[PDB]
Amino acid sequence: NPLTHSTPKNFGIGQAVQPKRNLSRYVKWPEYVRVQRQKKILSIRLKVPPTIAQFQYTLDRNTAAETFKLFNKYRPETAAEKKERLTKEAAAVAEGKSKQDASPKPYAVKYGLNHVVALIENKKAKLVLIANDVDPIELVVFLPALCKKMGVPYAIVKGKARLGTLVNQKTSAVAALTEVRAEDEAALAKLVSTIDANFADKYDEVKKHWGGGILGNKAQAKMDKRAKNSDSA
Amino acid sequence: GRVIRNQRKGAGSIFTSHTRLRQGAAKLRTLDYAERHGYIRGIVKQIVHDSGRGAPLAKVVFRDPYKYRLREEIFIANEGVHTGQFIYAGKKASLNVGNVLPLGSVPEGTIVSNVEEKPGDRGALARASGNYVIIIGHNPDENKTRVRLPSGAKKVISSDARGVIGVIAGGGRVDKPLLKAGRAFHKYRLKRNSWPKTRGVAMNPVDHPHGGGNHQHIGKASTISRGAVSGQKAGLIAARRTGLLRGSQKTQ
Amino acid sequence: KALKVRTSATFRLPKTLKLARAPKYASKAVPHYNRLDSYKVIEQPITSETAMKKVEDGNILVFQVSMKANKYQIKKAVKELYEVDVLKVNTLVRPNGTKKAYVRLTADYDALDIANRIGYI
Amino acid sequence: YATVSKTHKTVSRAYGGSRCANCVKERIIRAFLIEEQKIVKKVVKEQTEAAK
RNA sequence: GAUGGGGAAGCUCCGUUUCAAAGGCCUGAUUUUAUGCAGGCCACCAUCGAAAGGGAAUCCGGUUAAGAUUCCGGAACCUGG
RNA sequence: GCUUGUGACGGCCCGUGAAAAUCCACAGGAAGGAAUAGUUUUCAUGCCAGGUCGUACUGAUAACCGCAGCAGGUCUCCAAG
RNA sequence: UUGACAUUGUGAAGAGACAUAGUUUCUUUACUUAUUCAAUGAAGCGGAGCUGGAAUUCAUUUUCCACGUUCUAGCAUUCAAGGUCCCAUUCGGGGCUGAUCCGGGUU
Ligand SMILES: [Mg+2]
Ligand SMILES: [Mg+2]
Ligand SMILES: [Mg+2]
Ligand SMILES: [Mg+2]
Ligand SMILES: [Mg+2]
Ligand SMILES: [Mg+2]
Ligand SMILES: [Mg+2]
Ligand SMILES: [Mg+2]
Ligand SMILES: [Mg+2]
Ligand SMILES: [Mg+2]
Ligand SMILES: [Mg+2]
Ligand SMILES: [Mg+2]
Ligand SMILES: [Mg+2]
Ligand SMILES: [Mg+2]
Ligand SMILES: [Mg+2]
Ligand SMILES: [Mg+2]
Ligand SMILES: [Mg+2]
Ligand SMILES: [Mg+2]
Ligand SMILES: [Mg+2]
Ligand SMILES: [Mg+2]
Ligand SMILES: [Mg+2]
Ligand SMILES: [Mg+2]
Ligand SMILES: [Mg+2]
Ligand SMILES: [Mg+2]
Ligand SMILES: [Mg+2]
Ligand SMILES: [Mg+2]
Ligand SMILES: [Mg+2]
Ligand SMILES: [Mg+2]
Ligand SMILES: [Mg+2]
Ligand SMILES: [Mg+2]
Ligand SMILES: [Mg+2]
Ligand SMILES: [Mg+2]
Ligand SMILES: [Mg+2]
Ligand SMILES: [Mg+2]
Ligand SMILES: [Mg+2]
Ligand SMILES: [Mg+2]
Ligand SMILES: [Mg+2]
Repeated sequence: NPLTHSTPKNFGIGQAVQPKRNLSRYVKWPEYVRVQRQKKILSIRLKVPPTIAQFQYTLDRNTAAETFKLFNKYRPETAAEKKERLTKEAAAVAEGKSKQDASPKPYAVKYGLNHVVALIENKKAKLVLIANDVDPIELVVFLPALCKKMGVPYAIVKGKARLGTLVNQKTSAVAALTEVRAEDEAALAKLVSTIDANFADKYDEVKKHWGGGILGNKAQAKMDKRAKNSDSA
Repeated sequence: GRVIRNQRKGAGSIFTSHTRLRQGAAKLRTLDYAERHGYIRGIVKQIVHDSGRGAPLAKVVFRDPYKYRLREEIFIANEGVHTGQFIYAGKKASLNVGNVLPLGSVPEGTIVSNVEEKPGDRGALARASGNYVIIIGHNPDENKTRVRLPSGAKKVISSDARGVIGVIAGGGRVDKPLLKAGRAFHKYRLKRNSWPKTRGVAMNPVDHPHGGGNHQHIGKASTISRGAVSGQKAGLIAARRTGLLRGSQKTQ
Repeated sequence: KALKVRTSATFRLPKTLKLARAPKYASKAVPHYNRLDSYKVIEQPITSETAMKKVEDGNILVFQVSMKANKYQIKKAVKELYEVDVLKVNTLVRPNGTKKAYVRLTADYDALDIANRIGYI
Repeated sequence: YATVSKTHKTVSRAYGGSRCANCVKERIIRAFLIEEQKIVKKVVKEQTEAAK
């Protein structure tokens, strides 16, 4: 009111400099950004073969949460914990005479791609987790097939870094169980079951399904509106 | 023998254009948001001579829709446009001399200049003093528009090709006899080093297909084939006929 | 939640931390001693007869002086080496490629007096 | 011109040492009239809208 | 004619703002303290290329065997602080 | 009158006869500012400073290029009766 | 220059054989991510919506266009004035709105 005034402003072409807006949709990202985005895009426009694309189908947050909860107990020794265990055994064994068995038989998760493979081959794993990332995918593409034929229950899980957190590596490609306390044997059969139900059981069917072939939405709408009008007038 | 004249032109040593005095390139506005949804007003601030060009240019200044400032464009002036005039560029603009409009929004028979071959190439067809192009059709599905170029050729382009209503200014320039050598001289002095022209037939054989002989003569047909090769193509390249043209031309 | 909000459509190289040099060994062990002290600046008197004349008539000391050295450096080095005040200092390169400084003393000083105190005549 | 006092570089009137008086006279009239005629345009088309 | 680049077995050739994450000014925030962050800009993209083109500002008198719009005398002017 | 400088004009052109550094002005109004005393260095006066390299002479029927103190060649300013 | 092979992928109709099930191969004509070409200090794209309204209603909307600028050689910039919510009221300052949503495919 005062000596103050409502002036509005006309931004309708041919008048008033346009105001500041969010041009984020328009900014000219660095080539490296551009490339990693179009890698994602090109990678879906192509029809992808069924031995890839059995990935993309990842374990879900709920089941997976339960499947970390279990594993997270079974982490491998910490550096201190081993130092600690050594001195425990280095001392106690060599004198109290113990058979280098003043240590308890350890239960931890098994890891490293090459390790886990031979475990599968030897029917020793009971639950193999495979990461959904992994950039030279070949490292891991054969694992579903592998598990399935060794009759090993598996799941393709979101997060190679998260497989890393539970093993103190930056990333871990694969994580597996082979051992387990009787206290946990139970929830493991349960965990395994859901997991088989989404993967190993669904494996043979997934294997027939190509993926991708997906339009961007500017040319989705193009055909969603071409196909709405043309046929049903 | 030697490399003939028309082969040395390509390396552009003494052969580049004489550029120092030219006003700048002549171009329509960048086909931005204003021009393709509505129109935008400008003012021709000056219409002016471009060295080595037939037709005068028109400095036309507009407002920047995005910054507080004046961005000035260089147009080729259509006959009639004037200092002070307001120029309107845009889809939804009106049909008077000087304005710039997408060939879509002009009835057939409209007469426009500086037209784009594809939308937004900032102007490509009929720019020479005198020249223009006439819209002869439209095909609203796949919005094409058909025009007759100055040559005589008819072509079709996007209806979003922009043109400018009118003809290019300074026409008739070519009706005035040059009269003397010196005027051609000063003519090409502001163009390129293409004048005068020694006849190939006054040269020696190292110099030319046409060189040599105890009298001056071409000594073989001067209609050369398309398939011919550099050093061979002097004369009537790919000529599909030859001789004095008789009776009305004009394409049918 | 959601994304950023760039209002410009040009992306620029982030202004990232420029750390300064903290070596681990020294550049050269022992810094060079002053490469152009007054004794190296002002080389000899010039005692050509015509130079002597500038000394008796002009209150000017004429020195052959380091090529490497400038009008500031010549001035300060005379000022320092000879207890004297200086008005202005013209210089020139001689044709045997050596530098001559005409050095004008202020009106308090008698350069001629000061000539036979440095000890030339 | 950087060695001379600012009165050598202007005349007092709006747009002093930049535009030529008669020219300022002119743009003032034009400014006033257009802004006035502007108001005319608005109340006339406000009328159109409620009488059509 | 360097540069992200693209050619070429390679000596090197092409490109010069070019399919590049290209850079820096004003002061504010410091009163641990010397300068981090706070804005807001500006996106101009090397550089070399004129002793006849462009261009801040000096004149007279006097003086030397040989310098002088350069020294001496007097009297000015510009640029930075 | 002569040489030169400059002005307002006029003829000419299908020829209409550079660029950049740099300087100023204006539009704008962010801001900062008085009465117990504030604002102002585009007014005057006053203080300090101004580096580096070239500077001699010849420029021609002997100081340059023509084997040379060669009747050749080699860009220009000043101009009395 | 002309052909073949490789770069080379996705539909659809049509021909072509085991000899009238569809693995395969070409003619046509679709698609876009390869490849190609223009553009711009990658600025306003594609989709939906508000409003208006032409439109004619065979239950009610079945749609289509629009959806801030054209007497004048002016002026158009300080995240925008207005409106509204906060800070603990200081001067300053900050959201939201003004300027509608959704997809980050610069066109
Ligand atoms: Mg443990
Ligand atoms: Mg040859
Ligand atoms: Mg050129
Ligand atoms: Mg010639
Ligand atoms: Mg001829
Ligand atoms: Mg001829
Ligand atoms: Mg001959
Ligand atoms: Mg020949
Ligand atoms: Mg021949
Ligand atoms: Mg012949
Ligand atoms: Mg003949
Ligand atoms: Mg004395
Ligand atoms: Mg000197
Ligand atoms: Mg005045
Ligand atoms: Mg004012
Ligand atoms: Mg180069
Ligand atoms: Mg230079
Ligand atoms: Mg110069
Ligand atoms: Mg000069
Ligand atoms: Mg002397
Ligand atoms: Mg002399
Ligand atoms: Mg003198
Ligand atoms: Mg003096
Ligand atoms: Mg004095
Ligand atoms: Mg001063
Ligand atoms: Mg003369
Ligand atoms: Mg003129
Ligand atoms: Mg001025
Ligand atoms: Mg402020
Ligand atoms: Mg002053
Ligand atoms: Mg300095
Ligand atoms: Mg001299
Ligand atoms: Mg001589
Ligand atoms: Mg000689
Ligand atoms: Mg001679
Ligand atoms: Mg083919
Ligand atoms: Mg764009």
